[PDB]
Amino acid sequence: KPFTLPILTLGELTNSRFPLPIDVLYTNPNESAIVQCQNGRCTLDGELQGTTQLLPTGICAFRGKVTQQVQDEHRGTHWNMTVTNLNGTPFDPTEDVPAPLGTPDFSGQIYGVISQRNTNTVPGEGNLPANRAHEAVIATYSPKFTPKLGNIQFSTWETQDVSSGQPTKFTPVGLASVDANSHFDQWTLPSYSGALTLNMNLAPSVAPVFPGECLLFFRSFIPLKGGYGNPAIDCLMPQEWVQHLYQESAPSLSDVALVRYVNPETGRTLFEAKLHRNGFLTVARNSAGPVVAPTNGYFRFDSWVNQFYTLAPM
Amino acid sequence: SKPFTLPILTLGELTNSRFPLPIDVLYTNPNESAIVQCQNGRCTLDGELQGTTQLLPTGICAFRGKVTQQVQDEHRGTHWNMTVTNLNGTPFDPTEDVPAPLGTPDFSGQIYGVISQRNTLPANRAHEAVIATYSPKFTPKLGNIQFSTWETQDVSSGQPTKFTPVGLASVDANSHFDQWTLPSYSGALTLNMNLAPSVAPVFPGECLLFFRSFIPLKGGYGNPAIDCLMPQEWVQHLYQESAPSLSDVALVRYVNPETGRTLFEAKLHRNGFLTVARNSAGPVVAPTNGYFRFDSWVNQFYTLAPM
Ligand SMILES: C[C@@H]1O[C@@H](O[C@@H]2[C@@H](O)[C@H](O)O[C@H](CO)[C@H]2O[C@@H]2O[C@H](CO)[C@H](O)[C@H](O)[C@H]2O)[C@@H](O)[C@H](O)[C@@H]1O
Repeated sequence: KPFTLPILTLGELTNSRFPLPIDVLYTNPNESAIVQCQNGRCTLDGELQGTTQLLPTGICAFRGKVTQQVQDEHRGTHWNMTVTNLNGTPFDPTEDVPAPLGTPDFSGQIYGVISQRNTNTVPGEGNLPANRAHEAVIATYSPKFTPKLGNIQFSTWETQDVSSGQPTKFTPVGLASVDANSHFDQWTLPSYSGALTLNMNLAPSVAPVFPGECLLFFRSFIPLKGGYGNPAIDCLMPQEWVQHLYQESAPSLSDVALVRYVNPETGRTLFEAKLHRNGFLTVARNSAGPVVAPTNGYFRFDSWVNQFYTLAPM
Repeated sequence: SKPFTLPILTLGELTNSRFPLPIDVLYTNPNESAIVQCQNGRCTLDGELQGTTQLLPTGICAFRGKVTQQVQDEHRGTHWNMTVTNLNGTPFDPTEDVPAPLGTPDFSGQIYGVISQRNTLPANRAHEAVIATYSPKFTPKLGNIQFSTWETQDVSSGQPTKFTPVGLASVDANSHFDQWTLPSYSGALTLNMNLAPSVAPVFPGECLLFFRSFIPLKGGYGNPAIDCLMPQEWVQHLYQESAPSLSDVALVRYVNPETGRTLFEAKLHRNGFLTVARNSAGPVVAPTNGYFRFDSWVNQFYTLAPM
């Protein structure tokens, strides 16, 4: 079964690490951090890895139930919630995953909305449940962020109107802050089971192996609740590629596919890249920053090569 | 002839094409009195997007643009006029043969979400916001809409602005939630244009089959839902494949892959919607692992096995 990529321009792609459109292709050869994100991880033959799942609505989302209001030193009102799998089934910590699928894979203050629809209905309102929603922040670096143990903590500006024991949804929107005390680092994994435990069942780190090559990312800019900043989230492959590879499950005929970024109008190749078996791209480039390319461009599979193939310089 | 296919995705692997929500259940309502003519999640079986349908899950009920100024309105809150562009940032051209910018909401109600701004390091702000799509100030086809905030002051004019949808503000009577009532995209007293066609069963005993999602509420009593004709992944798949339609009606089977058994069959119509032979309203209670598989091309006279 021939390997294929979908035919989608950057303007038709979304980020696999946060619910955002892809804005630009991006490189940063001098990156000092280990790149080991857990969302948007899929092998070329269709095996999802890390915390990766298929739903665009599931990325950095949580489902569960608030247990109670809790105490925390930080400003705001704090709440504990148990989390389930996104499909509502109980999360089994013995499963070979780092955390419930969809769990955020970076350190920071994730801003979004907590909403609730009560289980109990009220006769005075046509047997319909009561509802509420409020802005919320989940600090993934907090010792109380323990999704692999089945519960996390979120804060609200709202001081009162969050109900205990009721079905609860977190819809991610952006970051609360990227100032020094908000610990935003897109390549630092949360400690899924708490302070000082080792994460397990991780998708592997990724890196170029050929001299002169660097990782190529699909970059999205992420909204901020407040403060100064222009934060971005870089994924290895867009969510549509994860979805495509999963559907196709085409056998990988080598460890590296040669792909070309093409301008369909001219038919000309804008640059070429290596698409590695574990599900990431490298290019021959010696600079950091956006890849300035025609809007109509997209990657096309060329052939299976090997790790010694020399890419044409971007 | 390139064979027609559907993706292999359980309900738990599908998302709504009319609001950014997971699909919760399959659903029927044979006694529905409204004309079904939604504009998002519209795609022919040979891959032609229609109405306001676009490919991004992040674009559904989203807006991009710039606030012009604070304005006044009868509705509760503080109100803001915003010009809207295409979701890709290019200027929206009202002369294009679309009902409204792609992604524009296709139903009447108070849509709740978050407005965020990043100034042209830049300063930022975000606030809860509501867009009343039934309002005379909801004029996306004219290039501008109005949103309200609880926040009274800190919304900046002339700055890049994003609306991220989250749910509904209310489904009280005065919030005019009706998922089958289209907004007037050019405002009061104007006719919508370039619409995807209405859909309906034509065969006796048949009813539409929907992919249903429950939509969050900011407050109040209710259990509102949004029904789409096909999930967003089907729109994305059909667009990619562009397989020729060999008749007006495809026969599809909802299969349990474990047992291999067919749970029921349905008609998948050329314009991009499903019908089944069912005489009841409510969820289709089916195993979690089930999904639709293309069987064969049939015609309008094919008699579906009763569900
Ligand atoms: C059902 C209720 O909805 C929300 O409170 C609403 C609020 O959104 C609206 O603006 O004002 C009404 C009051 O007229 C609020 O509804 C009352 O909330 C009470 C509790 O605060 C109580 O439930 C009354 O029966 C409601 O009429 C939510 O904020 C609230 O938690 C609750 O789900």
